[PDB]
Amino acid sequence: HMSIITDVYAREVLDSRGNPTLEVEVYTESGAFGRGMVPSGASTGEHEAVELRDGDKSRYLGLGTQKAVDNVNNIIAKAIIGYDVRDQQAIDRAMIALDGTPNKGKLGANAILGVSIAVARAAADYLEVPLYTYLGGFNTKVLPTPMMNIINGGSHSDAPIAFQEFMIMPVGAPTFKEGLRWGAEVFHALKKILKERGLVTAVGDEGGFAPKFEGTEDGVETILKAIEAAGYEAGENGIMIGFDCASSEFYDKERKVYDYTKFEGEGAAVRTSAEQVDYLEELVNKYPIITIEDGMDENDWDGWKVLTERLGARVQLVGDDFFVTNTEYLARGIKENAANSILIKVNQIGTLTETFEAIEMAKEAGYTAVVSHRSGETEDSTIADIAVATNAGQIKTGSLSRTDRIAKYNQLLRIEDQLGEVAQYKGIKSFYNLKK
Repeated sequence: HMSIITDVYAREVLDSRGNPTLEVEVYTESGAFGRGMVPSGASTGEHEAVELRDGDKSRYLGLGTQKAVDNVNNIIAKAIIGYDVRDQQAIDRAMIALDGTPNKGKLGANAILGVSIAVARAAADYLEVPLYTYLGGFNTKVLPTPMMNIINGGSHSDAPIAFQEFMIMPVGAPTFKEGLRWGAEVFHALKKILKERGLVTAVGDEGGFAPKFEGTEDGVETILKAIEAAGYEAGENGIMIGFDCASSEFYDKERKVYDYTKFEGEGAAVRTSAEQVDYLEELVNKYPIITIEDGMDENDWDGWKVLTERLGARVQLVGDDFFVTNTEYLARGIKENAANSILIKVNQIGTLTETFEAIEMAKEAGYTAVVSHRSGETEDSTIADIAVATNAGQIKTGSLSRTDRIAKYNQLLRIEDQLGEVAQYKGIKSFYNLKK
């Protein structure tokens, strides 16, 4: 009776932006314990599982999570207490059924995920094994190649830049520990460069800069300078570059065009899907770009197909809002040859079970799974363990400042350290979707 869940308790806490979220605590009869904190996205995909907010404009601007917390304590708890802490799938399924809606809108995806994660961590604690081992079994070894959101554009930046994120990726590093150092050193060299230019070195939600660049090319060219300044190569043997275009954010839903004037000021390109592909292609041709996320709009299936046809053999194409970590959508992307990669955000779908189903479905189509943070993060580092548990090979968990990002990198350092000689780092070979 030691392994039986005796307590499931949620409380309201704050994410890395100072907005409410929640965490759940799970205890077994034996006293094994797990805590699950939930992240939150800024701009959420139209098709994401529902994150339940209170909507009370007198508390936290209506962003309270006390309703979700109540749901955990008064509904989910009664249903889950009594399960063996190790019956992850059964528990995730029970919560899905208990909610009864496809988008988890009754109990809230954040309520459900908090329990889902807390239960798993409690089970790992109960078995006295690392979380990546509990989740993945014995054959966990691959530290993920990180893509690091070093420069920001899009809505929040005031530079004339449409793309939300510009990342660097230490594909040439021998270990994760060294890749991490590479990234940090380039980050710090970038800061120095920005100061010398008289640009702002304060950071955005994910710990990167949003400097007033001349535009997209200036940003990318500035990153390459930082890379060289730090003493690294720009290419497959060193550090490569990637985008999160977040094109749904400037996709004119009515004109169904990609309106750059939105972020790059009037007189900027307005592109059709075709012209959108051409643009991305020009950039891939110009620079050492290894990956592009949401180059097309979450619902521009035709555009995705074309893009994947044109670039999918040269460049990784990651569906984020396109797939919302949902096997229903990924299964279709696969059938219709759209994208060759999926960004995995656990709170887009809401259970570890469904998250792991998405990761497995991806692998089996030859797609990479890039485990991701959200813009609103916590001190939790579960996605580091998910990345290694599944030997995913890649992770997107932020720039090299802010503990909401660094906590994941630190956890990956611990995991690499505990794995010792078994630890692997695939670098450029992470991209089995490009036959590397």
